[PDB]
Amino acid sequence: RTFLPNGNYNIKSIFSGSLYLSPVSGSLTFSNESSANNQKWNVEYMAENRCFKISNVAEPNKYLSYDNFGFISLDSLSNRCYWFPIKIAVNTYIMLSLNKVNELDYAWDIYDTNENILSQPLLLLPNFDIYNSNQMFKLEK
Amino acid sequence: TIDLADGNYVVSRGDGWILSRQNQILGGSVISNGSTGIVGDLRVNDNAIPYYYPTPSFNEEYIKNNIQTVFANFTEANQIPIGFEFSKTAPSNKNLYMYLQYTYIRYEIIKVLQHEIIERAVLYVPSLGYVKSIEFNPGEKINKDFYFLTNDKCILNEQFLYKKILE
Amino acid sequence: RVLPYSNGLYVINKGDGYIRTNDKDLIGTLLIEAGSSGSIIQPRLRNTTRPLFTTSNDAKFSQQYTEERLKDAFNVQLFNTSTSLFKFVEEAPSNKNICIKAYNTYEKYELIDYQNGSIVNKAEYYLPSLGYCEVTNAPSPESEVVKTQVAEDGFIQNGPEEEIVVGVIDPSENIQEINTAISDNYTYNIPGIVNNNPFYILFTVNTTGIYKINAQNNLPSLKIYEAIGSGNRNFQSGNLCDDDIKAINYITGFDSPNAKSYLVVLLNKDKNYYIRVPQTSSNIENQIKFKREEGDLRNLMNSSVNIIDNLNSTGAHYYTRQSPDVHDYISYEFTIPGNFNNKDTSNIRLYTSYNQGIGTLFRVTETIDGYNLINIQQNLNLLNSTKSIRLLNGAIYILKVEVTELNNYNIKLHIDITN
Repeated sequence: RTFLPNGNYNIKSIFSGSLYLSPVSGSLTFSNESSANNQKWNVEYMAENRCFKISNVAEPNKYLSYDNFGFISLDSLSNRCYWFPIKIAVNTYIMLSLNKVNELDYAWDIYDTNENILSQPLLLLPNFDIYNSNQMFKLEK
Repeated sequence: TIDLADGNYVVSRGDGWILSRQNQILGGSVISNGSTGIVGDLRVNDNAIPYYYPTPSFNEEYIKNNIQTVFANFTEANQIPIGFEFSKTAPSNKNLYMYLQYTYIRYEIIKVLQHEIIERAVLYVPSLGYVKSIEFNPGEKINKDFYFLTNDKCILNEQFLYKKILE
Repeated sequence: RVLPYSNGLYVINKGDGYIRTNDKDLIGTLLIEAGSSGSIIQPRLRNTTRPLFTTSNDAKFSQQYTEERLKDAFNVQLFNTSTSLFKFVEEAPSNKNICIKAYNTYEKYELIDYQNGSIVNKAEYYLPSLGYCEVTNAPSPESEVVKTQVAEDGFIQNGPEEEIVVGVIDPSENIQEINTAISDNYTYNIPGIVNNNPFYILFTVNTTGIYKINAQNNLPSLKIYEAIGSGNRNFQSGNLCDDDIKAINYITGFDSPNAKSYLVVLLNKDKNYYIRVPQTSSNIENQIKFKREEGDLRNLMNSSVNIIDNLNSTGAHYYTRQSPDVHDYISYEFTIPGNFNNKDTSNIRLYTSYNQGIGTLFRVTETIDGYNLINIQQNLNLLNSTKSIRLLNGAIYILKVEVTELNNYNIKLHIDITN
């Protein structure tokens, strides 16, 4: 409780309000608010792994995960679908994958040409500190 | 973590225990310039009271019975009055303060399991007393430690005299 | 002179050897011819003794009560009966006569309701003590006689200077107990019977450490108290034992109604602690969460962490709270107005109007395990501080303040925000 309570969230980049996490042709990308269930993520603390899993409300047997190419993915449940969030300011988090890649952590990251992310896929890339703008994502309601 | 066989033991720590916060209850006398003070006491059935700190499994009775079988039987003994007193003479330059404090024997009874003490009940039965002197000019600040015993202690050396409680 | 004390009941021992003016308390002078010796004895042929007692309120601070508070504070057994006895003896030199006079005495106890900056009630209990005696050269009986007016009724102390204070459980506040020792976590429900009144929670811990204790939603604000001399005597592993101690020592916590706070305290396995939940007021159900903190939050050790949710985008803010005493801590968890760009900033000066302190500034990151304090600024000198820092909008910070000079009962902290 208090900290990321189970429920239905929206997921943005700090690079722009007015854009939401959504799946498209099987990638995850930030897109224009559609007020629909495609953009609503159900996030569930699983106390057995002290980590959280995140399902897509409109296809809720599919969870956020990643592939052996860089990308974050929607997939059926897997240990990869487990995430270990770090809050660093109201509603903003740096999502680390629970299980470490080599000796170093990875995170959701998203590229910006100039604080612009329009057509960009969400990927999984090494993390280091709390100071990477791209690694930062905000989860509301 | 104490090296004994699993079971219940009866234990005498010292004579000479004194209790948190209880210095000065009885009062104290202040005497000046090489006169002599003599404070002392007796023992009806006030001094006589023993203080029990029991646990589940070690009820008052259990404690009483079990230490009176091994050690000084007190209920019997503290019916006959016994006295004690102290006689402090002051230096001649300055004056001094002396106060009376009751000493106790510390009995306790202990459950041991795995060379470890899982449980302890405690009985303080009153022995005699003890006075503390201190010389002072008025205004002279005194150490708070002098008037206030913050945690129970033995003013003599402790001991650990023990017997296994039988089956 | 400031005398911060987390409001409630206190009994003080203002000293021994007190006597009343005009020899209301003299046993008598006897005069010893050179080369004889002479004593004056209180044998306790008869036990009964008279204490003296005076109070601001009979209704609240009745002698019976103010007696019980001495039981609470020092486990005083007898109040008007001593079996303990005293005598004074003196020998005269062979040259001159001597003469010894003896006064009865009192220890002087003070009982105090110290609510919120001032003593709102006070009793003085003069407990019969064990003597004072003066030895002087025999006065020349021809010495002239000065017509001399008696003094105002009152008291003289002949014992050494003493003032030792002891907090006591307010007998009107109930005590509830947690039989099981707290381990790593524990959540406690405020029972029915407390009826939203104030009450105390007695508990202990198993392994000694730092604990965060809050109420539901860090509200109400709590205090914690160590029980003096606890945890020698009886103990049962895993559980608590009563010990029989209502004399208590304030660790930390605010008295303020409806301030949001959580306590972070060190707790030792061989001691028992009371918590003091204040009047609940609310009809909703509340809870006291005890968590053992093994993380960065130990940095706030023996602090009450004050919560500031409410900053305006810019402007002056202040937060007045009971000041801790020199070398103790008050802390402050504040989150800065504005959305979190991670590039945006607001300018933050942290002053204090009245007492000096060493401020320590941290950024807070939170993970599923606990807070993480990243270290921002050390050694900050708060008292009317010119200084400012750019902090990150929407980020969350904690200021830990060590009081250095104590100049006023309340510590008023300012957060003056500019852009």
